[PDB]
Formats: sequence, structure tokens, C-alpha cells
Amino acid sequence: ARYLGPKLKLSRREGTDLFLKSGVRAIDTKCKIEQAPGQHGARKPRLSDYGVQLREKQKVRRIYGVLERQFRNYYKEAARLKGNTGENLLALLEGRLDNVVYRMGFGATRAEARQLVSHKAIMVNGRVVNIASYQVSPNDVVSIREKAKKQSRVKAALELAEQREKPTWLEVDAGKMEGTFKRKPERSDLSADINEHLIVELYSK
Amino acid sequence: ELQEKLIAVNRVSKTVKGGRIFSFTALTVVGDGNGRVGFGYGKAREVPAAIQKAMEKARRNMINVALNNGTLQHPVKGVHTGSRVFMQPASEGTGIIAGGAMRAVLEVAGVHNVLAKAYGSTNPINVVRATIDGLENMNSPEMVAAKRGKSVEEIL
Amino acid sequence: ATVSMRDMLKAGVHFGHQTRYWNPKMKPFIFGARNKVHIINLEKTVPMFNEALAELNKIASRKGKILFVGTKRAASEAVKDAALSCDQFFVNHRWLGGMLTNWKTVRQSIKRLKDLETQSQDGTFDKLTKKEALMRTRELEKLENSLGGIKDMGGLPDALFVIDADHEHIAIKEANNLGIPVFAIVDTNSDPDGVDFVIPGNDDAIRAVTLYLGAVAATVREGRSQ
RNA sequence: CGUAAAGCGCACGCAGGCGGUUUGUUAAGUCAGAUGUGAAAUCCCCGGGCUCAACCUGGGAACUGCAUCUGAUACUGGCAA
RNA sequence: CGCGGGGUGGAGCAGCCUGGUAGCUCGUCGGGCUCAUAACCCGAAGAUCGUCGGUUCAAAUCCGGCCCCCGCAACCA
Ligand SMILES: [Mg+2]
Ligand SMILES: [Mg+2]
Ligand SMILES: [Mg+2]
Ligand SMILES: [Mg+2]
Ligand SMILES: [Mg+2]
Ligand SMILES: [Mg+2]
Ligand SMILES: [Mg+2]
Ligand SMILES: [Mg+2]
Ligand SMILES: [Mg+2]
Ligand SMILES: [Mg+2]
Ligand SMILES: [Mg+2]
Ligand SMILES: [Mg+2]
Repeated sequence: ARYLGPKLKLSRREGTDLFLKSGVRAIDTKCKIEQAPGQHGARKPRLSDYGVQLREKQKVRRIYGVLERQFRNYYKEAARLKGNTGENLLALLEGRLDNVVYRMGFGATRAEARQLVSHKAIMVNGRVVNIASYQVSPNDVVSIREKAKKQSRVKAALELAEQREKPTWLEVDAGKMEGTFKRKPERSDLSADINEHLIVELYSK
Repeated sequence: ELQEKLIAVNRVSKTVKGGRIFSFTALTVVGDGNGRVGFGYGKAREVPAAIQKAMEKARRNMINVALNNGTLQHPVKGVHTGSRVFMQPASEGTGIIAGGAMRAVLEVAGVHNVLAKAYGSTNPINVVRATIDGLENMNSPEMVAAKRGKSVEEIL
Repeated sequence: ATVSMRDMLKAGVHFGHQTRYWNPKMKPFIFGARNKVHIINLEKTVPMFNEALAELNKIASRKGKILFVGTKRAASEAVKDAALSCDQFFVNHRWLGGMLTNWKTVRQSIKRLKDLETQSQDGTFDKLTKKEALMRTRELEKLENSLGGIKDMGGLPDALFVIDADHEHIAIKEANNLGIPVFAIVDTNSDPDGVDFVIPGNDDAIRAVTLYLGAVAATVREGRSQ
């Protein structure tokens, strides 16, 4: 129920850094990011309208590590909610526990963050939570349990988080290894290379 | 700053005495994403020449649409030959839910939210004409009030 | 400058075509019918003519180029004299379809005429054979009749003054296409839809066309004096 | 619904459908309010409980309906001139 | 050489991002304008987008090479 194949392959098909590697090195030093995977990779794929919508949807899914059935449920929930459907969908994806623990920095990648959550290293509000998709609420506190507070992977992940734009909507402390989810992020705080209208249009066909 | 889009390229034939003369037609739409949109139809013996003629023709003969915050003013109906085209203002976030040709023209004219539905022949040439005619026959509260001799608040 | 009902009526501006040829759109400006001929209501002509004169004056003051278009046998020489004497441009032979909308191609012909004309002054048509001195001379004659009034215009004009809206429908339509206002003397059998400044009145009498042209030429002259 | 499928060959005419203008009246249609009812579950909204979700659950909304009572009288109907 | 930036009519600048349009200012030629010059106006001429290549219906634009320019770059007794 999880993609286990090569990671940089997806980044090359999207033609964009999907943050599937930690960031110790450059993606251009780790792969040929400019070339699509496979035998016919150098060719320039002329993409139709359905193609551009599909590629946008696949980019978001591969960033967050969400398969299609669960992602479709997210769209249904986002459409049901009040406001804007695309911004609501991005809000749900950002509220996933894997994304939150990654954003505060207890994980090099979202795969590393997901393994920590799965292996019961994380506590929200004082309770061990094993479920990756768990939707964290505003004012919640996410912590690394004492048993796992020794892991060198956590330490090095915190260092790498210091080298990225620090999210404005969460409050982290690397001494106690506890973060606070203050509010739900807005479209101003998320990367604007996403094009949510394509996803909304795709699911409205 | 004018976004351009080629909607359809189509090969036609003339059947001269010696045989068939194949030529190409290109349908394109240009717009400034802020209420101005035009369409151009160009023919030539090669695809690049055809699209070029169409783009130039489309940059000229553009018109102005009274857009309301990326949406329509009110539900409009457009009709050209055998193509009918219904369009409706929608709420922010819906996207542009329109058909095949209507998608290109609305995107380039700056409409970000609309509910559209084509009734009748979906020939791209006639569809583009009908949707542009509908967008052109759409009035805003300011001009409606000026026409009726009232204030906008009087018309609400 | 200023005209009045008596002057218009002496020149025969009130006369129109016969009833069976009229334009229903032209009904408002029709006074009555006398002996199966329409009569044009000068009470509409005078204020419209004065209003057209005011707009023409304003364009002339802003250094706008005025294209005098009239090609009937009754107004060819009249329009040539008025445009020469008002320092503006004219067409008084068959209007070339696309003079305005196809200005790029028409401009290449203008350049050809200028080169041919200078060559004639220089003497180029001496080295070539006698036939090549008559062919080129014949080419210059034709190019003068057609584009001899707009060889110095150098661009699209800012107004057209068309004598006959009926006869010169092509010129009016090209003007409407480009964006150029039209001031047109419009008879009873003509369509005033494409005209921006309609001036009802007879357009076939030499006396009437001379009346309109003298007034228009004086207004443009005074507006350029400024 | 001229030519793509589609105006009965034409007319008269019963039932039926529709009805110029004015006043008065009635209150049938119509509209407004109120009351009773429209089982619970299900769908929808705001919450709560299962580590999350599915699932379960509290309250609300809704159930576009019907019936009765009290009003309005523009329009349609009835009656009268 | 290292890293970064730049090259578009004679000059100075947009256009590049989103692939389809050579624009803006000065200058040059001719005319009007001026007695003439100046000022002003109108035209006309002037770039193949450093070059070599690839991408692709289509390249100033996307990619690479070479050419140069500029900033940074650790070295002078
Ligand atoms: Mg499953
Ligand atoms: Mg059909
Ligand atoms: Mg038949
Ligand atoms: Mg038939
Ligand atoms: Mg019959
Ligand atoms: Mg009958
Ligand atoms: Mg009645
Ligand atoms: Mg009742
Ligand atoms: Mg119930
Ligand atoms: Mg819960
Ligand atoms: Mg419940
Ligand atoms: Mg009654």
C-alpha cells in the first residue's frame, strides 16, 4: 500500500524536485533530473490538456506519498467542506501526521517521518500514535517519545531542517523534541508551484 | 503578456484536376487574462504558416469582456449556427468546468471560475464563436444601472 | 465657414432622388415628395453640416490628415481643388479596394510611383528603347491617376470626407473597419449606417458639391492656421 | 416538423383546451401566517467516542407532502350587471 | 582556471520566465517645419537577437558547446 520503487525516477518524470531525498547532496548531482526516465527519456513529451492535469495530480500525490483511493477521499472531503476546494485539499494533505513531523524536522524525508510514526516513535498530545494519515488539529503538540529520543537519525534530521525554509505555522523546540501545530497553513505558506485547479478540474471530469 | 492557445489544426483538401491539394487550418485564441479575448482562423499549405496567420489575425480583432473578479456577471447564453453554449458564474475555487473549446477561450480571457455546458453541435469553430458572443453579450451592474437611470445600489 | 438655408437652396441641396429609389433609413431627413421626387429637409442639413464642420475643424487643429474621397464625374475635379487648396489628400479616381485595409501593399505601389517619377525627371527613360520609354510613361500615367493624391500621405488618415456614401461604399466600409470616422454627404437613396457625421443633401449637382467642398476646405484651412 | 424523420387531402363539428373590456360580489385556484402530522434509522450541518479511518453516536436541519384554522383579493375561476 | 552574471538596428534600453508578436529612447537619410539653423512633425533606412549547434509544427525565448564581457576567486617579492 506504499510505493517502494526508486525515488529519483518520480522526480525526473515530473521534472521537479519532489524532496524524495534528504538534501545532503544536490538532485542534479544524484540523477539526470532534466531527462525523463527510460529508454525514450531525451525526447520532449508534448503533453495534452488531460496530460497536464494528470501530471499535476501525480506530482502532488508523489510529494506526499498518498495513493489514489485515499487521495480521492481527500478531494471528496475538501469539496464537502466550506470555502475553496483546492486550498482545502492542500490543507488536508498538510495536516497529515507524516507531513507535520517532517515539517517540524524529526525526519530527513517524508518516508523517514512515516517510518518513525509507524514504528511508534511519535506522540500527539501525550499519546503514542501509529497511524501515518492521522489528521493533527490546531494547538496540538507532537513529541518524540523518550525511548526514541536517542536516535541519530532524528538528530541529523533536525540539522537538515535548519537548512530549509522553516514553516511559519508550527512551533518546534529541538531540545525537548516537541512541536506545536498552531494553525492550519494557508495558500500563502505553501509552495506555489502546485496548481490545485488542475486537480479540482481533473476530479470534476 | 498575451497568452495564446491553438485549439484545433485540421487538414482540408481541394481536389484539383491533378489530384488533391492538402492544406491546413488553425484555430487559435489570444487573451490578456483580464477581460480581452480574440480568436483567429488561418489557412496555409503548412502547419507553421497556418498557425502564424491565425495568431496574427487573432491578436487583431480582439474584444473586451466585463469580468467580475475572475467570474461571470450573470448566467449567459450564446448561440452561433448550430452551437448553443450555456455559461454560469461560480464561486471561487470551483475551477473552470467547461467543455473543449470553451476551456481555452475562458482560460485565456481570465475567467477562473465558471460552469459551462455546450448544447448542440460541438464544432470548435462555431463553439468558439458562440462562447465569445456570449461573453460579449454580458453586462455588468454599472452599465445596467446607467442604462436604466439608477444607481448600482438601487439595482443591487 | 458658415452656410445657410438660402445658399443651400440656391445650389440645389434640397433636391433628392426619386421616391422609388429611396432608403427607408433616410426617411427622417425627408421633407416631402414633389412631382415624384423626394425633398430633403434643410432644417436637418444646416445643424448637421455645422456640427460636422466643427468636428473637422478640431481634427485639423490637432494636425490630422484628411482624405477627401469623391470619384463621380460630377465631383472629381472639385475634390482635387479642395484638397490641394486645403493642404490635404484626396482620391478622385476609382478607389482601390484595400487602400486603407491593405495599406502595406498599396504603399509598395506608392514607392514604385515615386521612383518612376524621379527617374522621369532624371532622364532614365532615354537609355532604354522607345517602347520602354512609352511603357514606363504609361505606367506613370496610370499610377498618377490612382495614387497621385495620397503619395505624400504616408499613413492611414484621421478622417474621410466622402462625397457620395452610395457610390463610395467600399471606402466607408474600410474606414469603419480601421477606426477612421467618416463625414459623408448622403443623398436620399443612400445608407447612413456606416457614416459617423451624416450630412443630408444632394450629392450629384456640381453646384452642391462645390458648396460643400468650399465650406469644408475653408474650415480645414482655418483650423490649420490656428 | 419548406428541402435532413415529421402539417391529417380538405372542411364541418360534439366532448375537451383556451377567452376582449368594466363594476360589484364570492374566495375555488393562488399567496401569507398558525396548528397537527410527515416513525426511527438513512442523506446534510455542528459536535463526541473508538490510536486514525471506515464504524458508532448527541443535537439540529431536512422530510420539497397532506389536513385544519385565520387572513390578502392583484391574477385565474364562479355568480350578477 | 574555479563560481556567478551578461551579449537585440550606430548608442542606450524592453522583449526572455508562460515557444508563435523584434518594442522603447537617441542617433542616420530625405522631406515639411525654419530666411537658414535650432526646436517640432512626418515618413524612410538601420538587428538576426555573440557564434556553433540540438529540442520542437515553430526558438531572441528551451538545452548544450565555443567566443568574448563583468562580478566574485584563493597568489605575490
Ligand atoms: Mg486499501
Ligand atoms: Mg448532436
Ligand atoms: Mg427525400
Ligand atoms: Mg422529409
Ligand atoms: Mg395541406
Ligand atoms: Mg375548423
Ligand atoms: Mg378574462
Ligand atoms: Mg382559498
Ligand atoms: Mg425520520
Ligand atoms: Mg475523533
Ligand atoms: Mg447521530
Ligand atoms: Mg372575476
